[PDB]
Amino acid sequence: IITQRQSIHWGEVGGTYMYGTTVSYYPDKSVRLYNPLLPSGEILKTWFSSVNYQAARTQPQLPLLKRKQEYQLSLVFDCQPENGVYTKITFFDRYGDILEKKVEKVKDFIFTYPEDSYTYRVSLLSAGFESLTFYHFSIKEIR
Amino acid sequence: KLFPPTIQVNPNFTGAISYQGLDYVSLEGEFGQDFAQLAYWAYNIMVQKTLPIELWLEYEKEGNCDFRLVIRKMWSGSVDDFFEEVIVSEKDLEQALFMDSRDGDYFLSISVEARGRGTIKLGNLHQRW
Amino acid sequence: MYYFIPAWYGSERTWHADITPWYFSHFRLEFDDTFHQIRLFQEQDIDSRLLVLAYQPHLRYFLYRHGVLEMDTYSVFDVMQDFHNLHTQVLSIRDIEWDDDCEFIYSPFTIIVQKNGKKFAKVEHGVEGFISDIQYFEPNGQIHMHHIVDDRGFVSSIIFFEDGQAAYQEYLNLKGEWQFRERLKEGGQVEVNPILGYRFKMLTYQNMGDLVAEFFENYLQTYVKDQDIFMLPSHSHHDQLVLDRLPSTNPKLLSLFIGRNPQDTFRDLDVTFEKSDLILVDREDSLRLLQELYPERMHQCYHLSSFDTRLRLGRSQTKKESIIYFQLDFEQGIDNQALLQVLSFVAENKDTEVIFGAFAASQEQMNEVEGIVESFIQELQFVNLNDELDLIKTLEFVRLIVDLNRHPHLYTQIAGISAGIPQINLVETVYVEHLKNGYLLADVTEFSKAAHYYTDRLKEWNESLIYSIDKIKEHTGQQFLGKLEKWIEEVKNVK
Repeated sequence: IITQRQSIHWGEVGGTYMYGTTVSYYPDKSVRLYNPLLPSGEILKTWFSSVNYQAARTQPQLPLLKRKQEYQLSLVFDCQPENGVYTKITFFDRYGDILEKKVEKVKDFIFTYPEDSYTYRVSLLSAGFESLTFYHFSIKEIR
Repeated sequence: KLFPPTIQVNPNFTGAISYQGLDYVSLEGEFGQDFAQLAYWAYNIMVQKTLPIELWLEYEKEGNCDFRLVIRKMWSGSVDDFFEEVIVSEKDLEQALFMDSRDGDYFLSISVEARGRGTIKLGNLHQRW
Repeated sequence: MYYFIPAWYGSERTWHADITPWYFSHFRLEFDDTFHQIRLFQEQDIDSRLLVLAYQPHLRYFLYRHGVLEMDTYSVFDVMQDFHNLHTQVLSIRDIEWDDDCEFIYSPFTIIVQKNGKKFAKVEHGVEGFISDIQYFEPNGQIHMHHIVDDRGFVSSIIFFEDGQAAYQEYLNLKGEWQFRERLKEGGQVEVNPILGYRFKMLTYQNMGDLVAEFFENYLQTYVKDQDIFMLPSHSHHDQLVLDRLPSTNPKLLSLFIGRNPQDTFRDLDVTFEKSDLILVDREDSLRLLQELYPERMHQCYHLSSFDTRLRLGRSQTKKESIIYFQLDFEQGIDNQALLQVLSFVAENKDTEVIFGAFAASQEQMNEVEGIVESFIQELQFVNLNDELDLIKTLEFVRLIVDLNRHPHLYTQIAGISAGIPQINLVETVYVEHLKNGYLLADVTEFSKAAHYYTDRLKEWNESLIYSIDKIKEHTGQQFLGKLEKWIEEVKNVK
């Protein structure tokens, strides 16, 4: 018996930046972060599109994407300085080399899945947020 | 050691889940009348062939509740079979837990069962010679 | 419009993909001529579609692994199960609604769920980490039902067990309602759920193949035009099912590949050839044997070599080391004379490393060979690969491939000619041409002679690279799209 999700959540805490960080979970699968001693430019969380169970011990959180296809990414969170966090998305080829890093400082943007890609990662980065409630994000095809 | 963010929480637990740094994960609420799995370590500890291990659990607890560990031992290459299950009590945890070397390398997978009501702060799971 | 009908079928049950977990110790040759062809047509922007006839719940990662997910894909079973409006998600274990007394145990290999202290479910994972299937158990330990999860995050079918034996399989729709039920006892018919009998032409089928056939015909009727081209890899289990239903006008290209159609079967293909229009072969030695057996037909038979263009070319020149990939084979035996010859060389020339590699060997077999080699050193590294992808990563900076076994490994050879790495064998192969892209030893002692040939200078190595690039380009380019429309041109004069 499986429950249907339109959106991608934080998932498990493993691999969240935890130096000085409390992370609280709620029944709606949202997550609350707090870290006063936190400078900018650190990777809070990363979501992966392919993982090995033995190392990850979760399932991947990102969907398979089609090479050369355009996608709409939508983040949904409440941050106290509205720019307390931003996003970067990184594309890796079959051999693990970076093809491309996008940085976006807004909650809705459009990206193209690069033609040589094989895996990719979405990261949230810090910019001295006081309060962050993270709800979810999503990645949808564009006609 | 195994940091508290390797601990995953059982989905039936209805209470408060909070991870504080790499110090502890705090579970606060109703744990049930009898011992029932609250949390578990998602990663395994390996005990190698000539290298005996002893384990320490940093923790602290509050309220009318109790917890225990269930340690399960798996040969290298076992997928689903355990050869031992060891209930560890809170008093057992006042001392290090001895895991002896064996003829093959084996792995541990460790549950936290709890009953009662309160706040359990599971901390670092230490491993030494 | 080209239509590819691949030969991606199961081992035990033909119409059912293999459900194996990620840690399962078995090397599978997934690459075939069809994958090379699909990738080729894609690079050239040729209008093509993919008809998957077999039950492929994990189709999408399969295609993604092989770099062909962007294909326009039709799955007959998807239609049978009434998957028109899908919701996709990456299934996480917390998406499943577990009963409230479940207890979780994580092993190095899988997730184990218990109730009342007894094993209750096992959650298994695919190569890229998605949830593959979930087995549910009785308190006595026997399997109860096996849920097969589509990689788009929903339960697709359930195998039901009786006393621990697989009894029947109910294939579900998106709402979990069973569409048809297959009996798994040989002679087993498939029964249609009568509350939706309108969806099928009849309510009982002798075997799954009859059902696949019915919906295959439906596909041809709504989508297919005349002089559409069909790319058919030959396989006993779909050659007649397809070729008996393709209208005569559609040119039909039958494709032969060494990993699928052993040469000793060419004698039996005449009835299939008569219903095909062209015959494509991956090797010239196979091409010759066809022109002997069927000379009335050598205007139909062309050679198109297949390459695995997933691999990078010429990246070894960027390293100072000469990394040597030595191919171990335990069921052919570890030739410790060849190990000794290899170890000698690497000690003697200090600008070189060796990688000893086995496919799907056990730790007992691996420890055996590290003991054998290390004890040789007293009187370098070891890798245990499980899939094509693993060898692909391993060969990235490899300068030289060494396979001194009696039957050189078919994928290692295809990787070598696909990456432009030269190969040293002890036997003749259709893939290595002596001193042009490899070295055929008269015997094992001549090894140091041959190794020096390709690790001394970049001169002779760099010609092997241009040999390989040149051969790839006469079979992957529009150098092939040119050849191809010439051939089907001929077919349309032949009618």
